[PDB]
Amino acid sequence: DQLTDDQISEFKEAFSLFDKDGDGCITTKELGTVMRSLGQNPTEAELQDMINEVDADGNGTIDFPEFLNLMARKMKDTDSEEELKEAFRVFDKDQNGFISAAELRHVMTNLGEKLTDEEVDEMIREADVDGDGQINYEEFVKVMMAK
Ligand SMILES: [Ca+2]
Ligand SMILES: [Ca+2]
Ligand SMILES: [Ca+2]
Ligand SMILES: [Ca+2]
Repeated sequence: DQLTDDQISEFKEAFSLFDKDGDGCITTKELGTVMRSLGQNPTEAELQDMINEVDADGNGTIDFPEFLNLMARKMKDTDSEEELKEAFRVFDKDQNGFISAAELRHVMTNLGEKLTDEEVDEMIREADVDGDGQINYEEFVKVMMAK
């Protein structure tokens, strides 16, 4: 949950981009500029929502810690997603988008968990929602959560 000093100053850097007048707070106006300057055209209403949902102190603008806390929450969500994707990739030994019984066995072994044939097949079936005999990425996420 603690950020490093370089993550904080990069985040300051990023904040700086949004903070057009450098007053240390980001307005609806400034937010709109940054987006327009990237193709997007949002309503005042939408800008107001984006600010308001970030504006923990309700003063009407986003300051550095408010920005930072958003970024840290996004980062924590990406991280978690990545972790799940990496784990799937480790299991999916032929990189085919499915974990097979054989792939689950081999990998499970190489992680110091040696399973029986029966246990391997049970673990596939538990997770195998659509009954095709192999575990796709969303089955793998589903069953990971179960816990
Ligand atoms: Ca500003
Ligand atoms: Ca604020
Ligand atoms: Ca595979
Ligand atoms: Ca399946």
